[PDB]
Amino acid sequence: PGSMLVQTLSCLSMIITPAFAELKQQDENNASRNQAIEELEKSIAVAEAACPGITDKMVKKLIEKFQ
Amino acid sequence: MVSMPLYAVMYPVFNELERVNLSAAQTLRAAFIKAEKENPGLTQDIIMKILEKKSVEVNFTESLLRMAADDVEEYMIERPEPEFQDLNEKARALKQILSKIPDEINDRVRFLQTIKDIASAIKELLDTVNNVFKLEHQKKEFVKYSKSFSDTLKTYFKDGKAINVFVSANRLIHQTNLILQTFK
Repeated sequence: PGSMLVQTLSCLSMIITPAFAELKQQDENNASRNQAIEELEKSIAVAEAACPGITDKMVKKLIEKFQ
Repeated sequence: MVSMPLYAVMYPVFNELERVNLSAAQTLRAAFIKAEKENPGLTQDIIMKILEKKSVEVNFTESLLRMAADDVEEYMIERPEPEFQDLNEKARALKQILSKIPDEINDRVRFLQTIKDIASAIKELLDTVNNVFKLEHQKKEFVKYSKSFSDTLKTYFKDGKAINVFVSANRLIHQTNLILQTFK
C-alpha cells in the first residue's frame, strides 16, 4: 500500500535512526553503549510495528515538553 | 531510581502514549529504562540529539529544571501520618521553588529573593525529615547537595555562569525525590 511512504515519513526513519547513529559516533569504541543503543532502536522498532505512528507521537510530545 | 531525564522527561511521555497502545508504550518505557540502566547519561544524550534533529533551540538542563517540579507518582508518599504529609508538602514546595529559578535568575532582585525562599524551604524540609525520624544516609546526601547548591551560588556570584546553578538545582531536586523514595 503506502508502506514505503509511511515508514519514510515516520520519525523512526526520519529522526531515530540518524540520531542513534550519531550517538554511536560520539563514542564509536564504546561497545556496551553502542549495544544499548542498538537494542533500544530495535525495541522502538518493535513498538512501531505494534502501533504505527507511535514514534511520531513520542517525538512530538517530547519536543512539546521543551517547546 | 532511574536517571532524572528519564523520569522527569520521558516517563510523562510514556504515560500519554498508553492511550494510543498500552503494549507498545510499555515496550518504549521498558526499553528506555534498560538502555539507561546499562549506560547512564544516555537518555539525556538521546533527548538532546532528538531536540537537535528537530532544530529545537533551548538549553536542555534549564528546560529540565523548568519542568522538574511535578510529582513522580511511582515515588510519592500517600500516607495518613502527619510526618509524611508534611514531608510531601515540604518536598513539593522545595521542588517548585527550585523550578522557578530559570524564570527569576535574569532579574537580580527576584533571584536574591529566590535564594532566601530556597534556604527557607530547605530548612523546613530538613525539619520535616527530623520529625519523621522520631535513613540518615539519605538525609546526609540531601544536606550535601544543599551545601553543594550553596557553594554553587557562591561560585555563580563570582563568574556569572547560570548553567551551573541550573545543574545544582536539578541535582537537589533529584535528591529530594530520593528522600521521597527512601522514606517510601
